[PDB]
Amino acid sequence: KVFERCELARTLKRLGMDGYRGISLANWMCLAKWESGYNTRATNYNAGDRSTDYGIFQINSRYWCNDGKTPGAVNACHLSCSKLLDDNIADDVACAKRVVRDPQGIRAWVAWRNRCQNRDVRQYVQGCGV
Ligand SMILES: [Ca+2]
Repeated sequence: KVFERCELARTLKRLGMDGYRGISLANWMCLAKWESGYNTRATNYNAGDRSTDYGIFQINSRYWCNDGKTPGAVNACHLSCSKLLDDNIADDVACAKRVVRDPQGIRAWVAWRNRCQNRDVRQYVQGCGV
């Protein structure tokens, strides 16, 4: 599904993401916007290591979720990648929460560092009553 901005905002808030490990909700929204356009079905294949990024957050199959076809795969979220391609984002959220539990935090995603870090992100949540 392609979420609308405020709808995504409220669902993430509901799911406990506002301020998780000090990351505000606007930061998570900015990340989803650049990573998938808010589309739960986004995918990206990385030929270099043969991994694939999945869902709204573009979670990678070599370290996070298991897709049965990525060598070296470590499955830190203990979750099949195919669960990140559906319309319910609660597992995506649980897995993204685990990712930021590592030392890099949200800097794990290069898109966030390039398009979000240090910038004004209030546009992502303006008008959502979040
Ligand atoms: Ca899901």
